Amino acid sequence: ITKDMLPGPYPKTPEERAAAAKKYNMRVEDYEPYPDDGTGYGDYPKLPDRSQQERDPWYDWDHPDLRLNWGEPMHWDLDMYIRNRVDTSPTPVNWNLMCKHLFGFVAFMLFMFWVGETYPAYQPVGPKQYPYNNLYLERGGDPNKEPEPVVHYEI
Amino acid sequence: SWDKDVYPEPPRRTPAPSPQTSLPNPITYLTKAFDLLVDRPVTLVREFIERQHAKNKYYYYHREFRRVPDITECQEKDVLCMFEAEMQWRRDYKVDQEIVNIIQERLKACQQREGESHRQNCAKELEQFTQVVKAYQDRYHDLGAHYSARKCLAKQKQRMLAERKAAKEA
Amino acid sequence: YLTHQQKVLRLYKRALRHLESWCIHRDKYRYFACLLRARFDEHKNEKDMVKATQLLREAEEEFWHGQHPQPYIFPESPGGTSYERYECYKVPEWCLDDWHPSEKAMYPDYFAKREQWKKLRRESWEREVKQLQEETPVGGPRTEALPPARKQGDLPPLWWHIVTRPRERPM
Amino acid sequence: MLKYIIPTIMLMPLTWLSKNNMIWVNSTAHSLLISFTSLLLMNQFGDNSLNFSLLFFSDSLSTPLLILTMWLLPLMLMASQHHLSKENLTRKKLFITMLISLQLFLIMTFTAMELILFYILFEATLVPTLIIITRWGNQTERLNAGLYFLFYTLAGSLPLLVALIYIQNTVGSLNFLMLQYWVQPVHNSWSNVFMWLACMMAFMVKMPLYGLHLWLPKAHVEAPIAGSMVLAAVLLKLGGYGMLRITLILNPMTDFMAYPFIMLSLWGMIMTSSICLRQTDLKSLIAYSSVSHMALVIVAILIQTPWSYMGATALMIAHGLTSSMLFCLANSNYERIHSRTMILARGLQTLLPLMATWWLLASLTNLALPPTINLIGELFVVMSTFSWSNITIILMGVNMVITALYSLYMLIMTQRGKYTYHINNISPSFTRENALMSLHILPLLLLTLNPKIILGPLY
Amino acid sequence: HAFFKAMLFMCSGSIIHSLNDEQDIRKMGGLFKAMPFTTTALIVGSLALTGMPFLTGFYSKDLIIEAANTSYTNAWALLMTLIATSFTAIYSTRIIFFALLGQPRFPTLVNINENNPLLINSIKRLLIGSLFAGYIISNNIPPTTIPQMTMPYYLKTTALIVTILGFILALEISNMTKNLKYHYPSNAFKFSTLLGYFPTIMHRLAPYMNLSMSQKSASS
Amino acid sequence: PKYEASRLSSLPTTLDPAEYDISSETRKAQAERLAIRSRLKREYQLQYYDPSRRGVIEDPALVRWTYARSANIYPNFRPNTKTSLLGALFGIGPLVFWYYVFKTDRDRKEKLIQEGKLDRTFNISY
Amino acid sequence: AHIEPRYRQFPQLTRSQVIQAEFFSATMWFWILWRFWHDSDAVLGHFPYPDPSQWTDEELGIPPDDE
Amino acid sequence: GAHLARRYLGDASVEPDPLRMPTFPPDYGFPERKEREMVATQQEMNDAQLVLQQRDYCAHYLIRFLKCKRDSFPNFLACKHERHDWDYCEHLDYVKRMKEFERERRLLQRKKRREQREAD
Amino acid sequence: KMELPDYKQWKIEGTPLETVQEKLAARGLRDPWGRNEAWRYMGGFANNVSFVGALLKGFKWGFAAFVVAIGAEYYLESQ
Amino acid sequence: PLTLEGIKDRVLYVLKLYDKIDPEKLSVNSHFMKDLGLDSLDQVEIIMAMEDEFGFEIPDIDAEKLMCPQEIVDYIADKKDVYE
Amino acid sequence: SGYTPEEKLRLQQLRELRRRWLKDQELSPREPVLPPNVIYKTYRHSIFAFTHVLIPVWIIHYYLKYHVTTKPYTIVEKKPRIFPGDTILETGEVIPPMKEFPDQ
Ligand SMILES: CCCCCCCCCCCCO[C@@H]1O[C@H](CO)[C@@H](O[C@H]2O[C@H](CO)[C@@H](O)[C@H](O)[C@H]2O)[C@H](O)[C@H]1O
Ligand SMILES: CCCCCCCCCCCCO[C@@H]1O[C@H](CO)[C@@H](O[C@H]2O[C@H](CO)[C@@H](O)[C@H](O)[C@H]2O)[C@H](O)[C@H]1O
Ligand SMILES: CCCCCCCCCCCCO[C@@H]1O[C@H](CO)[C@@H](O[C@H]2O[C@H](CO)[C@@H](O)[C@H](O)[C@H]2O)[C@H](O)[C@H]1O
Ligand SMILES: CCCCCCCCCCCCO[C@@H]1O[C@H](CO)[C@@H](O[C@H]2O[C@H](CO)[C@@H](O)[C@H](O)[C@H]2O)[C@H](O)[C@H]1O
Ligand SMILES: CCCCCCCCCCCCO[C@@H]1O[C@H](CO)[C@@H](O[C@H]2O[C@H](CO)[C@@H](O)[C@H](O)[C@H]2O)[C@H](O)[C@H]1O
Ligand SMILES: *C(=O)CCCCCCCCCCCCC
Repeated sequence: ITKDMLPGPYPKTPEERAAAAKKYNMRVEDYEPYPDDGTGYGDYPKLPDRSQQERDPWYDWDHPDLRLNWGEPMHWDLDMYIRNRVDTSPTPVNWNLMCKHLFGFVAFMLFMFWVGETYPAYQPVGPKQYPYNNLYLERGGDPNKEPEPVVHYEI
Repeated sequence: SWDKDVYPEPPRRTPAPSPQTSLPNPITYLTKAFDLLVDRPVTLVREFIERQHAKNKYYYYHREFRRVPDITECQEKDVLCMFEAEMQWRRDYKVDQEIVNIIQERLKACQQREGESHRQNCAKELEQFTQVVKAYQDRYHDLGAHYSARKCLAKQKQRMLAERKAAKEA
Repeated sequence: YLTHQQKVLRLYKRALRHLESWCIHRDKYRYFACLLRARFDEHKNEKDMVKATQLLREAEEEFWHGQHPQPYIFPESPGGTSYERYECYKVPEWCLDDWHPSEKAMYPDYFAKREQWKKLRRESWEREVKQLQEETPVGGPRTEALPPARKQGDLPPLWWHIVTRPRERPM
Repeated sequence: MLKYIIPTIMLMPLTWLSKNNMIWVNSTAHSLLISFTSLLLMNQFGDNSLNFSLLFFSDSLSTPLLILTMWLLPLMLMASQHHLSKENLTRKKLFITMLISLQLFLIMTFTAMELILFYILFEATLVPTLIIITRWGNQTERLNAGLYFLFYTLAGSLPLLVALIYIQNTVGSLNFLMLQYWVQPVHNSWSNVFMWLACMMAFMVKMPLYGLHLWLPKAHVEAPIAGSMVLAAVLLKLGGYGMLRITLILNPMTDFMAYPFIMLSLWGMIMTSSICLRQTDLKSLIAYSSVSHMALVIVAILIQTPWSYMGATALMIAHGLTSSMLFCLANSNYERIHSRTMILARGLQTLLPLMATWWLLASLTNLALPPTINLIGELFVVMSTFSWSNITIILMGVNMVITALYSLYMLIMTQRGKYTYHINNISPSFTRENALMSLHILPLLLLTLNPKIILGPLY
Repeated sequence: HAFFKAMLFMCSGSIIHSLNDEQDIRKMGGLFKAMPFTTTALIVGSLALTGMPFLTGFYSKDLIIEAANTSYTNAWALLMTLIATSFTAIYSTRIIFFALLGQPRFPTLVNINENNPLLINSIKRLLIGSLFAGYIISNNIPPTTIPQMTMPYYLKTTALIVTILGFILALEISNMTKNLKYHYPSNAFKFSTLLGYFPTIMHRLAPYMNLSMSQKSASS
Repeated sequence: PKYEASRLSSLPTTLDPAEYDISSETRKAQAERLAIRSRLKREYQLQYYDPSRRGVIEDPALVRWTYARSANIYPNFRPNTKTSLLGALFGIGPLVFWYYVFKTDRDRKEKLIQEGKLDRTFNISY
Repeated sequence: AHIEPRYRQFPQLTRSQVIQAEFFSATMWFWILWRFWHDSDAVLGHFPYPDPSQWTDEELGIPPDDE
Repeated sequence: GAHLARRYLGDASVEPDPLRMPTFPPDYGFPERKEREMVATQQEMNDAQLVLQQRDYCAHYLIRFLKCKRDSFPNFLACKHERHDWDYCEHLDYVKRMKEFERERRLLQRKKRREQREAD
Repeated sequence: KMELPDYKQWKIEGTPLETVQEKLAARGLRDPWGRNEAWRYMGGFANNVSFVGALLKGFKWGFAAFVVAIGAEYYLESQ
Repeated sequence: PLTLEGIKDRVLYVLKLYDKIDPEKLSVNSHFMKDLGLDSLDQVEIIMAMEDEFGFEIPDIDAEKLMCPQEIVDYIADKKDVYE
Repeated sequence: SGYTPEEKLRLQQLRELRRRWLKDQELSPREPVLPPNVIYKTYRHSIFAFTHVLIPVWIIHYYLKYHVTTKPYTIVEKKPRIFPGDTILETGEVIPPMKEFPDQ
């Protein structure tokens, strides 16, 4: 690899754009660099922000696991778009609708748990009764002191 | 083997077998098989090993450290005295760590031994643990990684000053 | 890059598979597979291509609305439960060249035959390259298609990694 | 320490007077013997350190660092002798001489009694290390890596020299045993703030602290394998060892001066852990992993608790074996495909089964699987930082999640999936490479049976 | 739960192996007589799971439901638990109906075979456990609480009643799939099928945001 | 109900309005795209199938990618309003945020300890 | 093998698998019936549930309105 | 359930508060009320190592059952009669708690009915 | 090697595939793949139990053993 | 364990159960369009029936080229490493 | 849609080679060339129990008896439950029975 075949600065003139496209093995009509802010993209092509999962799995790829061909320009975020990471595939339900139903379901359940906490179910019974002043000694009470007696009567 | 005063154990009360079934107890026979197949051969091997040990009796000793003047008696910057006082303080620090460890072991043994009645029946051990942890915290807590006798003494004097102040105004 | 006919036939196959995912039962699927074939048949002879494209465009929108959110996938197809399952057992043939001589000695006959395949590959390479040179336009190849062997005694160019590829169930 | 310094020096005539074809055999055999004798430094006492003379002493902090240092020299020789095969004889012996000289400076650095003696040997390590990187690295970027490495170090180290000389004038001694007794508290003033910074910044750069770490990913990606091993395993720990000693004389000012560096470290470890998830160079990923691990050590040293100092010691030793092992693993791939790109060669478990096992074990130690000493060290720091402030558990816990993701991402990318079709030169693992990996992992895991020897003085 | 849940997976492994790694219940069916022993284990396991009286699952599930009904507890949580108990009968019916009953829907080359002794014996031991293990364990463990055995009839039998209704409701749903009517999916059907969209959103958004920050900000 | 594409859920090809407007200009563009791919495929295959090749077929595309993701960034960086704000907000902002979270928490805890109101009854490990 | 595959036909079965399956299906139903004959209380209710509205005011200690 | 509708939907001023009951004196309308008798001593439940929640006014039956279980091993189908006795004692204990709820409910209703007398 | 059963035996008559052919006949359509599904409705696949029959597998012998087991229990408790 | 003749037998078996094909005029070399008079929608259904028969998918790019029974046999034999 | 004549020929030629290659993967009869009732079911189970149960339990029991249980609190057991009417083996003490129950 020679320096002329390595990424360079943002292309300013149409001849540079035609030269950059050639270096990246692209049509000059398909080649578009990242916007020339000060972020450091240079002339590296901006390719569609699509996961490698979206590529045709029946094509005879040079790298079948990545679904990449040798010599094709790699997406800047290729390592984020491998099939083990971010998928951008179309979904049967619209993204916005999907968020409404998931959030709505969660919000409803959280509300109803507050309601059920404010209005608990219980049985029509009085408290459980324990002997020996509510088991004062067994629960660890100080032997040397004296609890106020807890008395339970028959009914 | 170990001092029972240091590591106390209440007297053990085992109930006697009082069966109310006509079926044989599978554990009893298994217990007998274990003593025959496992305990007896193991005891013979150990008894042979103890015979060899009895032929070659030799002794080791618990090192005894004489007391030396502590940091309070050391003149400022006198490294020769500070060094011996500092080494003694470091040894005592290690010993106090193990004293707390003994008390915690007593507390943990009591909790397991007393079962479901442990809350009422381990009050004495929980008290002793509470008091020793308080004393250990007073001596050694908050000194930092670069602790020393000098810093420990500074901590104590601050505590004595606060206790004097509270006592006086009271 | 797909013609109109290719798009219409791919939609038909895809719609039948999602239809079968909904129906489940074979008799029920047969009933609706025939009703679906009737809809494609109702416009088979449409000639005004603008009209036909609109029909295909609308049919894809109808398919998207009615697709199964969890269609049946053949186990070894992409996205199936056995897809790529045996890739960890596929070992390339060149690994055998690095076997210790005592490992090769265990299969004398296999490795004699392997040596003949490598001889065939070596003797054939230069002719393969030459054929590709003289059959490729000046600018370069414009498609990925490869030619067959022309002369007798020649092998189809670039055959080794297709012929000697790992078996689908290599162990 | 003369029983270690002198035999280390003798390795130089040994290498130069060896038969031409026995330089690796002789130097490796006898450096292993020196490592064996290093275990005699385990004679440590509960109260006193092992004080040999007016120049050298060894305590529970420097002992594990010494044994790691003397263990690494033979491993480095084994790791280097393949990519140096075509080098001419005299230039091989020079390479081995630089490695021996680095070991000599390091064992004297970790046992120097006097802080100025420590400074000089602390600084002498730059020369052989810089020479190793710039003379025997493969790429053009090694010259720039040498400069960044050199001037980042000297930018902080020269202020340290002034501070140390100032301290000796004021206190009268830089002997560490003397300073334990004559230390005085540091009062709040702008003079002491800059005294504090001069005393700590040189060590922060070597750790490296987040924000002063840019030299490190350069130095690794350019260094030869032996340079990477000692850089990761030992040279980073000069900074940790430096702070563990010098913080004695900076109290109580460290109470608040630590805040900016704890923040940089607590946030830095998450930033550098996240960075590992998107690295394309395998050596650069391992380098960034070191920055994240050493961020814990900086936090542990700065909060100054018995638990944090024990965790810091265990972490430094554990990271030394793990990180050096990872560089050796990455280098073994590099010797076949001659590229550091992580995604280039994949599915290597299919082609190199036993090597994939070393990859798994190095990954599990890197993510601190219990009860590895990697986990013991990290857990002790987590326990002590929680007492410092409960909220640190959020940052420490998040970093544990990220560390697992990049540790296993590196494992999955290179070992699993499908092999690259056109890479057909993946020859079977050599006995030398397998022995190199076992001499990392086996002592690392054996230390789990007796962790106390790598927990430092606060044990 | 360890007994009958382990058995259920092994039964599904038995079917999956017989159908050449097919795991979709839409491609099964008609296995009730072709795989009699796997069928028997699958029915026993399904009944144990749904709390059929005196199978292994009954000795924990029914006490749990009774305890929850008579406890001082969140009322909404109690209803969610009871409804999920009805759903347990629905999805259990779904497996039995589509896997075992009806006509075969698998490929034409029949390779069904469950006659390996390792398969039979391993399932057999767990089948015996799924019948008797719960009874044997409940009758040997010491009591550690005071079980609540007094309650109105409708709190005692709630678990059985809502389970039975789940079976009746499940059967009607399943048999409706055989009618020659083509239905369009509701939003509830897609929400259930796609797991409430939690994996679709979280497993895309969280990795994307974290991985974008890692390169754009932290690194670059 | 039309498909609403998102960043993480692309528009299906079958629903793309442009997938059916295949004019002579677009067909020409597709042919040119296939020509490049075929040219690269042939270059790769002539090395991949070469019986005498042992090693790695270096891919300039992969070299350009790893180079672009590191070495080429600073030379093309310009300090302007955008990069300064992101630098300040993301680099400095979190450090200040965490300093106040921890400083505030520690100041509160210290005040409680100095008044004996923080419970440290059994706290002797630190 | 001992069981040969068939094309578009019901699979070959062995006696052992059919009998073993039937025996364990019968054991399940014997066990349920046997258990329900002795332990129907575990399903239907161990103890009677009283009707609180039918307790007298005497036994509950409820004084008359004029007290 | 029924009681829950009355409190949560009906008038909550005449329904027992399960967390604050009892609110009337135990001798209100109950001349000379006897005390509950405890058959098992504190030391007996301590040696039996009963779970604290099990140390109630039925503990003597639980202790008798526990002893039988140990003495009848390996016959785990014995002590059914002892188990029933403990279960039955617990049932009566529960019915007593049900009466306490009903007693409080009727007293609260009487109070409101009486507080209408004092303002009608 | 493998003998495929004669293909002429696969007929849709007597199966629910015949019902579908009649429903499609009303509309003028035909199902040409019907015979390819017939095997699923013939032979040992012809009759399968209902869901209740599946749950009641083994009930006949379980009930028989139950009556004998409890009949014996009454006989013993009689003596 | 497939064989070349076993594949052919089953491919022809499926076609003999298709109502649009005269089972007597069917040979391994019959062209679905030129010899049997079918159309491209019939071709799609035949391919779908083969996938069900052998339990695996034939992608549309490959499927559209299989125009006679023998080509289907050759395609299936290739994917399944059948050499006899 | 159908193979072009040139595609047909290439597939035919590759098909011949692939089938020859697969046939060449078959092992010959001599490969690999390797360098140089009820009672027997009791034996394996007998030797297995000896080397995997008896020997390990000899080692553990020796280890526990003569090293672990010779140190304080290494093995701690919950004390046995004592019910009314029990007899203590250590002392011979007899725990009194509980009071007389009311009838229920
Ligand atoms: C036993 C289970 C107990 C818990 C049950 C929980 C159920 C609670 C469900 C809450 C989720 C409801 O979420 C709601 O769904 C409907 C249906 O599309 C959406 O409805 C909206 O979107 C659709 C489709 O785009 C359009 O017709 C229109 O824009 C509008 O109707 C709402 O925008 C959304 O807020
Ligand atoms: C009065 C003070 C004088 C002090 C002098 C003390 C040292 C005198 C050493 C004299 C011998 C030097 O030996 C001379 O150099 C080297 C090292 O041995 C030898 O040759 C060397 O070849 C290779 C290295 O290249 C090695 O195998 C080995 O070092 C040696 O064999 C020469 O063949 C010998 O002629
Ligand atoms: C981890 C293994 C490391 C392997 C290291 C290999 C090198 C070994 C170096 C051995 C050095 C031995 O050095 C010598 O040993 C003898 C024992 O015979 C000691 O002999 C002495 O030991 C003690 C000294 O308090 C006394 O009992 C007595 O004065 C005498 O026995 C000497 O004090 C010591 O000078
Ligand atoms: C990564 C970057 C790290 C940067 C860390 C910055 C830490 C800043 C520490 C601030 C504390 C400095 O030290 C502080 O300085 C002030 C002067 O301003 C000193 O103030 C001193 O002089 C003033 C006169 O103005 C007197 O009123 C005061 O009595 C006296 O203490 C204090 O004695 C000292 O408390
Ligand atoms: C303490 C007792 C414990 C429980 C003991 C229970 C013992 C029960 C033993 C049952 C043995 C039954 O054995 C099996 O019964 C079924 C009854 O359908 C028979 O099956 C019979 O009917 C089915 C259809 O309904 C068909 O398979 C066929 O018509 C016929 O075989 C089997 O041919 C026979 O092998
Ligand atoms: C009577 O004995 C109490 C039994 C408990 C019945 C549970 C009622 C469930 C109602 C749904 C909760 C909604 C949140 C307020």
